[PDB]
Amino acid sequence: SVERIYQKKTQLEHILLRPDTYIGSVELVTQQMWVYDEDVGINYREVTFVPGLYKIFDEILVNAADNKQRDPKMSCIRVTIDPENNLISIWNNGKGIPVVEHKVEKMYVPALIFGQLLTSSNYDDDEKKVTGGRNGYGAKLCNIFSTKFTVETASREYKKMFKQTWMDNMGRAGEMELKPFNGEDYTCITFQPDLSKFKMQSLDKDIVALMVRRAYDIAGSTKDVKVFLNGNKLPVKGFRSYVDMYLKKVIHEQVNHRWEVCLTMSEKGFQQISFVNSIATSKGGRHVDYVADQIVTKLVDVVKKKKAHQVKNHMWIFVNALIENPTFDSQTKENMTLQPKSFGSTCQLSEKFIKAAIGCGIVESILNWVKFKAQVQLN
Amino acid sequence: SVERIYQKKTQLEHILLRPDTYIGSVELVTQQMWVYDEDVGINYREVTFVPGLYKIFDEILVNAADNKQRDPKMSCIRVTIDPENNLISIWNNGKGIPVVEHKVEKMYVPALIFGQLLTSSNYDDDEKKVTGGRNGYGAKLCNIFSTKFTVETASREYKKMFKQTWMDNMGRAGEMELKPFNGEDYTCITFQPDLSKFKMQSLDKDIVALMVRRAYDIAGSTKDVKVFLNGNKLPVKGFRSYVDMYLKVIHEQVNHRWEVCLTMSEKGFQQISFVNSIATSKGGRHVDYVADQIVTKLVHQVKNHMWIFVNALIENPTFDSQTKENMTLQPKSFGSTCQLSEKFIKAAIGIVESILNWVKFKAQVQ
Ligand SMILES: Nc1ncnc2c1ncn2[C@@H]1O[C@H](COP(=O)(O)OP(=O)(O)O)[C@@H](O)[C@H]1O
Ligand SMILES: Nc1ncnc2c1ncn2[C@@H]1O[C@H](COP(=O)(O)OP(=O)(O)O)[C@@H](O)[C@H]1O
Ligand SMILES: [Mg+2]
Ligand SMILES: [Mg+2]
Repeated sequence: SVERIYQKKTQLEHILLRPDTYIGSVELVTQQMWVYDEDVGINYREVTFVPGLYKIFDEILVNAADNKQRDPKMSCIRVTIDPENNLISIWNNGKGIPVVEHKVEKMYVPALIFGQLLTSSNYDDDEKKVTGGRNGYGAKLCNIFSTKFTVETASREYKKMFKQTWMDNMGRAGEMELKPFNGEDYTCITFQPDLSKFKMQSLDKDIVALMVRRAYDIAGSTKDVKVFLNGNKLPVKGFRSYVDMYLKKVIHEQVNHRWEVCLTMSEKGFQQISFVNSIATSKGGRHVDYVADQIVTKLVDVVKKKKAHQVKNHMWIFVNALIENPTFDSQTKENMTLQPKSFGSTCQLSEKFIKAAIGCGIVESILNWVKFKAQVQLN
Repeated sequence: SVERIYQKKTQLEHILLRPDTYIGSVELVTQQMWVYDEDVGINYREVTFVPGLYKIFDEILVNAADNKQRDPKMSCIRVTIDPENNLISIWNNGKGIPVVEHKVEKMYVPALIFGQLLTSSNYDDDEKKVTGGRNGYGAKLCNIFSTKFTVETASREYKKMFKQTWMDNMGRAGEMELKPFNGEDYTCITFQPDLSKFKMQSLDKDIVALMVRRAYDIAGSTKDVKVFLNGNKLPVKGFRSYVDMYLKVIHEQVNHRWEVCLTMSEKGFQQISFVNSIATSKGGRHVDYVADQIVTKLVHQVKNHMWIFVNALIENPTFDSQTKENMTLQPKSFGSTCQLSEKFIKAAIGIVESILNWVKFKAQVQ
């Protein structure tokens, strides 16, 4: 009775019992957002989907992009989505995971970091890294919310390939397969999400449209990384070309190795599209405020010569950023809360960018509008 | 090298290493919100505070309120805030925690549920409870982020009193003290928050003003519970009187689980709400459920004239984040409904100002 009332849970039990604490809502939500629809392409519409499901997909995708930082020679990511077989796989090149036994934990590294909770190569903050990874949960969460989860990685350096399958919400695992290897390194994560945990029958149009858009995001946000979807190379060559998809006048600057900015006029209020370490910061954050307010200030002062949030409300801004040890207001990670002083870099836009921005069709809209309101009489 | 690169953490290490995942930001934020200032009382202003520090306080306060559901005879909560001694204590009456050894976990229950992670009496969802407690973290998180954390609880039923102190971020514990007991049951949690973890020198005005407001919220959101702050009874007798403090209005206690107040807003849509005594500052489906019901009867422009206050008891509530400012459970799974009476609805009809739309018989001319 005392023993029935007061309980202790294992870590694994707890995640399944309280999923929203780890992956966010396991219920449907409906909201407006950009997705990539088949035949139509990038568009803004109402979408109904489960955040938790999006999240576990996003964890594996971001992990692939994280590997770019670990190994700049990485050049490709391949994504496969198969609704009929309820099957998703995410492949990447560049250095594989060390296929070797961990001397402290007494298991092979891949099995450790995909099969045991609280495991990461990003737990040392002294190293100052710009990965999306930070907590050591992501890959495990995908595993816990999958009926089958397969890890395959190949390490030339250790001359071996590792392959292992987990099943039933990481409740059991198949035998670990090792083989000799000396090819080019790859990692492939293949999983079948547990749709009953998300109250879904299949990977419907909406969730797929989101997942597909993330592939495009990765193509846009990473450097010198080709992205394939299913089989086809995505026609996105860097951030500029990514931004072009959203448009049918645009100002651009690659400020430095960690910041890239595009700006155009908005007629629907302040808009932002942004990324931090290849994470989609859909609700913005201090990184967007940092760049935007810098532009706002300069444009307000030009307007003063002949109003602040009003200037900002005419802006559509696109930001790709690499931030050290980023922080977010929730799981979901839609809003990045780290202060600019801790970013690890600055982003001072060039005078050329600012000058082009003063043109751009913007200070003009505001001035015409303000001249107009002076002409209006209410009768 | 492999072993230095790829690391595994204990649960405890992880919480201290990645606190914001468990308690929210351990950095200052600045935002506008309602607080209770000394001499001035309830007011809306800019506030600078650390959310994580607010949370650990909140966890212990909500736990005290949760005990009401466990024991309806509970009548009192006493809160003590002492900035100088960096000392907070939260006392409640009603049934104490069973002072007895847990047969499976092989320790006394109070030590188990305040000293071990992932421990709760709210893990059975068949029981359909309306507590704020759900995850079995809260009390531990307060302990983990305190230099000293003391649990004292007294159970007539088991004829014993338990007392134990943890120290250094739950890194060590003192000896457990047991004594015979036959008085009236109480539980008192007394802690000193680890201010260095929150980069603070003391419990300043702002955080104290937040904490004090929560005391008032509890007085407002719980039923037949007197609340004391530093020895003074708070003058809040139920939700209506709580709402009045904001307004120096139409009301309905719809049922045992829903209470609603509505007035006009001139500042856009405003909401003040609670789910199981948790402060849902950013709202949720519970506020949408009540509000949209009102809106529909009179029709976003309507909604933007509303200032609504909602106190709800929800079964197994769910939230965006760890700050629990936004409650996400869908109305089908609430465990109750909240159909406002025709009287309320009628009193609500005295916002309707077709007056602005009418007067929008304007002519823009040059
Ligand atoms: N595609 C990949 N390539 C190389 N390493 C990977 C890949 N995916 C995951 N990892 C490694 O395994 C860990 C995955 O853990 P994850 O749970 O995603 O934690 P993190 O918060 O570190 O990203 C990482 O720390 C990383 O070292
Ligand atoms: N004031 C109290 N009176 C009685 N029991 C308490 C009190 N505070 C905490 N508890 C018990 O200890 C547990 C506290 O754990 P907590 O960490 O707050 O998780 P949760 O509240 O989610 O159950 C509760 O489940 C409850 O059984
Ligand atoms: Mg990761
Ligand atoms: Mg609690």
